[PDB]
Amino acid sequence: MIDNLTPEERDARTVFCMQLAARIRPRDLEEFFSTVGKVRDVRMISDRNSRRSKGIAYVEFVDVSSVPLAIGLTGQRVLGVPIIVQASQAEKNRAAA
RNA sequence: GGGAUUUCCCCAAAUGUGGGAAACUCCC
Repeated sequence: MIDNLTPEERDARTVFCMQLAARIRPRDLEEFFSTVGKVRDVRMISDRNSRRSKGIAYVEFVDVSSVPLAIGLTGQRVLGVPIIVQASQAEKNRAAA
């Protein structure tokens, strides 16, 4: 657990993930992120606005110490499809990868 | 004949939920 969080890193506890399947469970990302720490919850979505077509979700970790590892393994596969991880806010700074 | 898994397309074209369509494997 972080000893000195701020309302700026508080939002980083939530990462945005994309290229997810159209029906993958929120549960299937938690057992996957179990390799980068421990996760609090997941939020699947069905809005497209892009070629991923309902293929996105959000993931919230119980601690920030899981955040930098969750973004580092990015590009792994789950339930038959590749998945990406970006912090919701640093999504644009992480797009340089 | 029924049930389970993923995929693709349109408005805009990568975010907290529009709609439609396609394929494989598995179970009864």
